Amino acid sequence: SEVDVEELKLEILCKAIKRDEWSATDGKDDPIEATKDSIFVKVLQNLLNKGIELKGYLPKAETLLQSEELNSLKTNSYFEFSLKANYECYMKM
Amino acid sequence: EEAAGFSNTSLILLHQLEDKMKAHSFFVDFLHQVGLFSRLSTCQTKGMLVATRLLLSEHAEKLSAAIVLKNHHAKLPVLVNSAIQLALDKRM
Repeated sequence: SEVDVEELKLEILCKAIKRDEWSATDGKDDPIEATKDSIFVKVLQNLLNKGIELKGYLPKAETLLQSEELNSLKTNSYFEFSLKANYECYMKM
Repeated sequence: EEAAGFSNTSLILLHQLEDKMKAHSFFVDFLHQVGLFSRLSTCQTKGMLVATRLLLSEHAEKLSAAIVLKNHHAKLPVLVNSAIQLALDKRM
């Protein structure tokens, strides 16, 4: 609580999108989030059969607080289409 | 519930529409239990005559199985034929 845990938790997940590069091909969304995608595939170690509460265990990441940092980087207009879109199949995951 | 505002642009669209055949399935069950064993205004729709409104629940179910079938088959010819259809009905 002194050194800011959840500030860094955002700093990293935001540069995890800057490297992705949100683009568009022929007027359609380009999901660059291939690394953000893969990292959220890597958090789950199938802990459903490990007896861990995996169900409801991604509220580590923030959401409204994230687009605050995206505004600082000037990148909100590019990525906010698939940030929410992928955050829907992350509430089903 | 499984109703929740899931983004339309989500890459995993198919699973989102499976959730809506389940949502329309617990919806038919929460009609069957809570009475409502009446009401039937099908009449005439698009050249089709239909005996009972309850055929429209079955008809919206059959055409929510049709959607998941052509979501299961996604390839460039069909997605081109779709983009032409959608742009003819209205702008996107």
